[PDB]
Amino acid sequence: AIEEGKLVIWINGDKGYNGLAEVGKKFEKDTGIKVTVEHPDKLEEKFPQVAATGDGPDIIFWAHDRFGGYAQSGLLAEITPDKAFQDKLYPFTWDAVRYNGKLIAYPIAVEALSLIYNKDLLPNPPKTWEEIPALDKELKAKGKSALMFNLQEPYFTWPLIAADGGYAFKYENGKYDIKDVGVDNAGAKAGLTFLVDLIKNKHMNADTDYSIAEAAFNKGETAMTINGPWAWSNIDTSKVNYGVTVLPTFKGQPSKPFVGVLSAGINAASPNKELAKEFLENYLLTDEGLEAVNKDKPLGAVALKSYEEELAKDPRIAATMENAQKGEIMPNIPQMSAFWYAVRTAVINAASGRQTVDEALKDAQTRITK
Ligand SMILES: OC[C@@H](O)[C@@H](O[C@H]1O[C@H](CO)[C@@H](O[C@H]2O[C@H](CO)[C@@H](O[C@H]3O[C@H](CO)[C@@H](O)[C@H](O)[C@H]3O)[C@H](O)[C@H]2O)[C@H](O)[C@H]1O)[C@H](O)[C@@H](O)CO
Repeated sequence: AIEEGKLVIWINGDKGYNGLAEVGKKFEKDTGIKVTVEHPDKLEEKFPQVAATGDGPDIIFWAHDRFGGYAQSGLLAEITPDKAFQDKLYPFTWDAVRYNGKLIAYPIAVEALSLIYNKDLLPNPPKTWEEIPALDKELKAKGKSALMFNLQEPYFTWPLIAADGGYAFKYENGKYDIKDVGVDNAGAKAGLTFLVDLIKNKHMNADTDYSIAEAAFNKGETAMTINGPWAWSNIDTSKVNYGVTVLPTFKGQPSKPFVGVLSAGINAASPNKELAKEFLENYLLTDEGLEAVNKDKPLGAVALKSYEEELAKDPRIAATMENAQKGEIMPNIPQMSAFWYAVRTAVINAASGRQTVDEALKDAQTRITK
């Protein structure tokens, strides 16, 4: 059983736990309640194990996608923020923490892919994907490529495929319809074809992956790449002068990147749910609370409007939120895994030529709706 009278918080080792402990200090200073921050190894696997026996931390931080599984097992308490607090966060972030019609966690941060570009090579990046082929021809004239990004993970290629109509699961009033999948439709077809054509026309290579693209951009060999806030620190050290902007549109429609929302759930077995709510709502989700964590390790964009408005002074973060609002929250249902694997295969096969675009998407679709 969990100890009453204090708060134990679990957050991953790559997050700003030292910064979070700073908020815990303020909480104890005001309430006299001690807050302990821990970052155990493989905590995403450990949590469901210990929470299943009625133990574990009072609060757990992790990408919202993982919370769907936890909520299915009844590991998370339904939260009770009032309307006043709900208005404080962007609407789409609340959708990311809803399972079976119930709010099961508090949104903290927001992450999505953006277009990263070299200001010296391309001071005026393209607003459309259609402009890229011509830009590549001009840049190649001087030994540089227009764009290089990870083509091995569907997470990176989907923004393009979704632009004109592709989608994983239709999200209606309440939840996701596992029977309405949009991988084998006109929009996805047009998007994947554009991607495959970039390859066949030599504007991109089917084998380009994360590390290949990262080094190419960091060495000034390619003018653009597509990546998230987590990659910025590994560019800053290269000195290259880069900018971060909205993803290019396709067929006049904005690219739609998936969105990940770092969230904080409350253990269903915690005898400290009220303390957890007080801490999360009135200490962490405030300008001062998020600043403490962010100052330690950047959160990227955040769910709290007031602080996001301040953070947006950084064009990289403003761009992150802009793309996020045009994208879609990653579905938190079990079937999303089937989606990732089926689509990963479709893109790889279509790009290598093993399958035609139509065959690739048809097979992915038929598999996902099983
Ligand atoms: O390159 C490092 C990345 O892991 C960083 O994470 C960021 O990018 C990944 C995409 O690579 C993104 O993950 C999301 O999309 C992938 C699908 O591309 C999902 O993976 C599932 O499908 C895979 C098959 O394609 C399969 O191998 C996995 O096991 C499946 O889980 C993820 O589930 C989904 O979350 C991250 O969201 C994004 O943050 C890196 O980890 C940073 O987060 C931290 O440096």
